[PDB]
Amino acid sequence: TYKIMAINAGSSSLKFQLLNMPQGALLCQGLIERIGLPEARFTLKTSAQKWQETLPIADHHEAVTLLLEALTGRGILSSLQEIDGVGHRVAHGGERFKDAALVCDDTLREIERLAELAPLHNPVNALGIRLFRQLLPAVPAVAVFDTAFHQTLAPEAWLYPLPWRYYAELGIRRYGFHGTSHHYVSSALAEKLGVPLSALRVVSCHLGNGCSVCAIKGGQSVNTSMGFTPQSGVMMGTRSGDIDPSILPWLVEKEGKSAQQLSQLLNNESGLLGVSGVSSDYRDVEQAADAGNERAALALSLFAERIRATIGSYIMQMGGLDALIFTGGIGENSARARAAICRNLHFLGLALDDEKNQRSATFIQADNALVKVAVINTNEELMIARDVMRLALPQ
Amino acid sequence: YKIMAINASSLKFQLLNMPQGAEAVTGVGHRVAHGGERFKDAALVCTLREIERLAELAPLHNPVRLFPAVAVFDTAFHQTLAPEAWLYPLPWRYYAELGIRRYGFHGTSHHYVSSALAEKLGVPLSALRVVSCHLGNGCSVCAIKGGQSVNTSMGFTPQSGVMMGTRSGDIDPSILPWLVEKEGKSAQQLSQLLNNESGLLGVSGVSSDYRDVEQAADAGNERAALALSLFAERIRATIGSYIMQMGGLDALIFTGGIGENSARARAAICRNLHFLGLALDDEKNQRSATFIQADNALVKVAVINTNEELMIARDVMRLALP
Ligand SMILES: Nc1ncnc2c1ncn2[C@@H]1O[C@H](COP(=O)(O)OP(=O)(O)NP(=O)(O)O)[C@@H](O)[C@H]1O
Ligand SMILES: Nc1ncnc2c1ncn2[C@@H]1O[C@H](COP(=O)(O)OP(=O)(O)NP(=O)(O)O)[C@@H](O)[C@H]1O
Repeated sequence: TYKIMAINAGSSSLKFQLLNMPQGALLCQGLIERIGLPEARFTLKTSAQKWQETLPIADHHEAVTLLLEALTGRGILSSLQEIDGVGHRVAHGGERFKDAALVCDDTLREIERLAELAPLHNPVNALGIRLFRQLLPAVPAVAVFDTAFHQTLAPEAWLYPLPWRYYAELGIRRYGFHGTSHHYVSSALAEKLGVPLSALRVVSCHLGNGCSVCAIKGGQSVNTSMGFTPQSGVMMGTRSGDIDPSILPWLVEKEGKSAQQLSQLLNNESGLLGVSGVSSDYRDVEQAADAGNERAALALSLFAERIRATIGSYIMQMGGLDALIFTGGIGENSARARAAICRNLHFLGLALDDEKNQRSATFIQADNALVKVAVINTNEELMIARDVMRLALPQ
Repeated sequence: YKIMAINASSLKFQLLNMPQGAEAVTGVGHRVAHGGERFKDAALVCTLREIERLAELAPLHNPVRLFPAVAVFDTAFHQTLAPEAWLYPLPWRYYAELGIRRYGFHGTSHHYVSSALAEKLGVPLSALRVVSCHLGNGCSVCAIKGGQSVNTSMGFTPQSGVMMGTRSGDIDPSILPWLVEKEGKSAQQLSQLLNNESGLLGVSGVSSDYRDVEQAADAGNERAALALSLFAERIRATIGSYIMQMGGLDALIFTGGIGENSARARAAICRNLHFLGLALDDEKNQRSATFIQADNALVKVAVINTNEELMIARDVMRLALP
């Protein structure tokens, strides 16, 4: 048994999980938020207890110190030397990183190098790596990149139809994200079916606050809906996904919107929130819709249609479909969303069993369906801990 | 019996005897680029100053009286789209206050070729689930179910959807703010990027013309080869969306300068579609026969020459000489 810590550092936050491996049992989890701001709060939960404290937390350096002190001060660990490894979520690995990587000092520089491509995320992700190496010098660390799973896309899937130099010189191409999630659920599906992933054509829908769809054929990602950044693809909580690109120059001429305002339009005011006028939260929009808000109902319907259109593209590209996976906050819990997405797919041999779908059973396809339809809880931290075991503790 | 079809730094004309269909101009039917939301069909002209009110949305084409007449709108066929197909997931007010939504174009072409397909098969068009591919310098796909357009790939303007001669089609919208921030692009520079510099031209760096790109790829140019693959993938991804939406497919139509003539393009688009019952017959595809599916195929695949002028004439004949 090994004790592996999975870390996810944000602009103002620090999420962590401590796992018992290789079984994957959750020892503790928690969140430090509002770092460097007032209302800074530290929440820490075990299997059995919860602790919560509002207190000043200056920077991420102070956030990490409080985490480590609490692990022993709450009796979770007898000592910090019991930690066998740390995995860190990194937003963007560009083309450099095709897999999770052992953290030496010029994987950190490489991650810093890519900062240009994930400005709000990669710098702080690297800061986390730095702090833990400083405060946990003897513990090996692994970086797990949200883009790495998608590096098997072929050129005709990642090249945008712009002038060649926009890729050759500026790096503009599809990257895709949620890589760690799509990887985790597709491998989990294969173990539940008792067949290897290489035998199945799989479409994976990660539907949360951010949403993306991924086509997995022969064990490899061959397409995915997010692109150059996590804004694009299907409709999301506050992100519009794909729209007519010519709308943007129109809006600049018309409303004088800056680049920062265009990006805020696309990332923070669109999606469920922008269409419903109600909320970014699926449950809130659905509640409003059943009370007769027609914009809210339209929002939910458009949400399902955008996902259907993307699934349809990927089934075409693979030449058929053997399994469809739902995951994320919406995909795991909304029988209604899943039903709307899966309706009228007899041309694929795909239909749902209503009773199974209503209780979110693992498999929800109908008795005579040719396509397996799975509801799988995603567990990205578990997937990170397994990357730590694989690359830092190879025995 | 004597119908003229007008399309106006140009002025193209055509006069046909119906119904067999056999200043600068020193019944008639007039091509109009954008009909917005108020024209669901061709319209006897009288309409003219609401046409010009729509110049806001088609400034380069609509404004361009000199000449019974009927206006035919390239957007009109697509006004049967439901809101899930035309509403972008932007803040509501961008549709409700500024009219931003999908309109779609090539409506006359898609309408003409889909009706021609049904006539050749001897069934009502509403009996079929059809995907229509207008592939020329401009490119677009249209899904016709129950005899009505239910989706189409061009959006707010003819710039978007699939990859074309010089137009990019759809791309990650986040690229644009990034290009402004990192290269200071102006709103008009963005437009000519998306409209004039991309597509087959931009990727290949050889030509906007499919044939030119084709020749350069067979001589070993690798950007050219990649441009032709991407071109095909964009169309396939869109066809796949519309098959999903319609719940299946009865027929696939190819038209326009590329679709009517390029066996290569059609073969690459139809590759590995046995899960649909769609496969091509090499011999028929090679000579662009009217039907090119294999004889075991369940999906019909047709090559139909689009005839927008003759479709326009049938519209004035219907609404001006009933
Ligand atoms: N029982 C439920 N029924 C419907 N929607 C739910 C339910 N539980 C949660 N959600 C929605 O799921 C979404 C939350 O997704 P979640 O996967 O938890 O996002 P996240 O953890 O912030 N990161 P990400 O998944 O990448 O967006 C929100 O829209 C919630 O309203
Ligand atoms: N025999 C051919 N083989 C392949 N491509 C062809 C052939 N003949 C014409 N083309 C293509 O036809 C394209 C333009 O087709 P065409 O339908 O005439 O466009 P258009 O007349 O300008 N109007 P539009 O339909 O909007 O594109 C050119 O880019 C050529 O690549």
